[PDB]
Amino acid sequence: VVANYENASMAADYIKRVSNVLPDIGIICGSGLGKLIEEIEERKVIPYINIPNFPKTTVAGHVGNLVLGSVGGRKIVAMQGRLHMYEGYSNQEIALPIRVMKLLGVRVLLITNLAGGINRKLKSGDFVLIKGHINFPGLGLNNVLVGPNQDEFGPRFPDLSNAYDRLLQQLALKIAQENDFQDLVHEGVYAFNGGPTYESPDESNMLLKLGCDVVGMSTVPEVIIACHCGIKVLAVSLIANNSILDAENDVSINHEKVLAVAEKRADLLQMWFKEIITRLP
Amino acid sequence: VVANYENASMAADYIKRVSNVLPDIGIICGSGLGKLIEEIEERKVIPYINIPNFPKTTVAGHVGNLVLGSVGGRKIVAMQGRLHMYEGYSNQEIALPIRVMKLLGVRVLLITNLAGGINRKLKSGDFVLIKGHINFPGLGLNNVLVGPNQDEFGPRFPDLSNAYDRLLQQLALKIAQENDFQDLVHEGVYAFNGGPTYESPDESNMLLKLGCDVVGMSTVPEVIIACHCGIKVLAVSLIANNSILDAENDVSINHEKVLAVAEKRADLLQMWFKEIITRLP
Amino acid sequence: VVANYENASMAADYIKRVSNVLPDIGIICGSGLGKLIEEIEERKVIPYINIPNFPKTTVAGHVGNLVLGSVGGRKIVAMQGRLHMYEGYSNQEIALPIRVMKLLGVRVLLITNLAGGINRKLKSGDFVLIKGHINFPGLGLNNVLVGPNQDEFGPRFPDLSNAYDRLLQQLALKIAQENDFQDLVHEGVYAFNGGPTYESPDESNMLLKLGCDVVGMSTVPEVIIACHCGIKVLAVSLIANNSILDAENDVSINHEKVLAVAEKRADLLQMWFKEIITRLP
Repeated sequence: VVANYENASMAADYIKRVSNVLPDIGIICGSGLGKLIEEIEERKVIPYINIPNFPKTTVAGHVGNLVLGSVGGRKIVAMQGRLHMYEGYSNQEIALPIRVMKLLGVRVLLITNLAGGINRKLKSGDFVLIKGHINFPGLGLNNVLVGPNQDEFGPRFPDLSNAYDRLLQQLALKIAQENDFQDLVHEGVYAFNGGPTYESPDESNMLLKLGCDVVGMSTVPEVIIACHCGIKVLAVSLIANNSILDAENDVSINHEKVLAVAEKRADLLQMWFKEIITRLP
Repeated sequence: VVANYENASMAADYIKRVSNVLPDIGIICGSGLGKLIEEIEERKVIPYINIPNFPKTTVAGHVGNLVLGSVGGRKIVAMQGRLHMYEGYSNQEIALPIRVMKLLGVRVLLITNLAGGINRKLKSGDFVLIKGHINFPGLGLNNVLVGPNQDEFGPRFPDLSNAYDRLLQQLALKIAQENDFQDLVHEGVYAFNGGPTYESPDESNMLLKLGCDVVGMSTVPEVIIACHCGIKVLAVSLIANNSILDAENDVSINHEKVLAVAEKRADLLQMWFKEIITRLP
Repeated sequence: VVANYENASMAADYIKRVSNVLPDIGIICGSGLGKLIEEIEERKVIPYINIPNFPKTTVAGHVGNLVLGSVGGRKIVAMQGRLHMYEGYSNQEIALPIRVMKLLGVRVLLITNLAGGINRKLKSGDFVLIKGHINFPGLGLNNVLVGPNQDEFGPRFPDLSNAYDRLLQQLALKIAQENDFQDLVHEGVYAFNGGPTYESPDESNMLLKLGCDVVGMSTVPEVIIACHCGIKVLAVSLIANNSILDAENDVSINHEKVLAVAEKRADLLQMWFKEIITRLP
């Protein structure tokens, strides 16, 4: 199934009939960082498997719902269970839910992820406002836009220089200052490691040489599809560990340690993003 | 359809019957840089769609012809509408037209493209003689030769150290000097960005650190197929912008600005390449 | 055919019936470096084509056998004819023979390859104990683990920081010292070039900047599948040439020169690895 205008329209038609909500904000939440979705008001939960043309997700299993409703007086749509390219999903499967968001009316997309720190100023539990990226799959002929262009959504050759909206970064920081946790908030350049293996110690050292501040396995595909079709983006990484320190000390990382950092910061990130949604222009 | 000896031979048989031209020079021209093809003498235009085993190009659309005839007394074959890997074409689809050129008798392939400048000496409207490359798809398991080797055309493990013929670079420069536009002509290393998104500002900064002089989304696949089967190559980039300056000043690039630079230099590039063809040993 | 638990089990059942050998050591030998396999005692040769669910290898041709028997009193299984990803094999085809080794009882995997030198201390004929890697396909969404996770074998997100066992490196060096050829033995970081073209001169220069000591087209996929399922690894590169010196002097590399270096060191590498196998804890 191609992520074209006709197919995205069929999915949006189904959703509109079921939910009655017309959202102008979309959210995609990182693993362990999804509690805000359970607090959406007057909500409607729609399993992916019920939506025409949505990608099949049963091989990987686990949760996969679209959730619509209200947060802070604003109308939103959330992806509960996000699709990652290291699972083997195609470019078309990743893109279609974002293009459905566009047809539903979404103008702003807020994204969180879990990442490794490369910059020596970054500690476990810090947040990074993403200001730019280094897309190793894209340089290497695995960009999410490889294929025919879908002209109704955007141009053949997108410019990504303003993919991460500057005013949304400023608003996120302002709210951190109001609540006295600005000491946790940095900005930086995100390296996309296709995954699913964590960056090796020598890959971490390479990324330091190349000007990367953080590294992770998600987010850049969604950012590119959003930018292509004119949706503004705020993306925030939660730092689980510093990969450069771990390489110097011969210390391992694993998914259990990552999820424990997510639990440690989940409630603060929930409160922060509720207020960002409330305050969006 | 595999780019093997039998399939390429069937396409060459059809072409020979229709054109009567036996070329020893091939040309592939960048977007907006194709006017020379309309000036081929006593020419024959053959739509791709009519040639046995040529790749299907109707999803992307636009022009796609092989053109045979004479330029400056020399017999040539041109691709009018080139195939780019960011459109989703496979390794086999890219390779077959070049291997058909080989079977038709081509010994020299001349290529132009549009590119971004990384080296700080490069300005919009400059030309770069390509002397080597950094192939990010090739390092990342998307080399155009991934697959079975077609032994009739070349070896399993090609050496690319002399892929860009030194004497052809010298001839191109000599002609620029004769016409007093040598101040526009540089040499440099080409980085292949698979595309179709322009390099991000932070990817540009990375490419500067890594010794790249220019960046673009084409050319390296064709160069590798040509070198594999013993065809000499001259490749010239037209610089549309300097990506490093644009990153420092927060200035965007887009396809409209690129095509306007092509129009500005099209007639000079036409004259230059007509004389290169005339003067080839 | 997916490299899952059921399919690997069917292949292991066939092998056990035919060979009666229960190995705890596996070996994969580089091109020209396979003579040890012909000296396995009381051996059993099993063509891949006869084993249920083994990948089809007839397009590439050449030898492809599993060989079981005894070396130095130890029970081993060898791959005679290894699968390389530049031939077009999928992730699933590469992984299944290693997962069969696991089900047969393999706890240690010994690997050799032919490689290019990047570090200026490396000469033709030197050996490099691999201590870490830079996986360009993995960064670029062509990691051997892209796809569904096979949970019975290992975790969704592996840590590769101890993929190259430190005590096995120490044992290999100790044996070199006992036989007075330690002057040939280095340690270093391996860059995976997907291939099949040799690294270009400008790619070599880039790899020097990025902290790579050697470059080659194999090994990292097998290491990752082994680490995922808890198999310890020793990997040794034979240096055929120094790519950085060749770039400064404009000297070519080719497969004939590579195989001649293999022949020059084959008997010493055979003796070394026979003793490593004998001495494994």
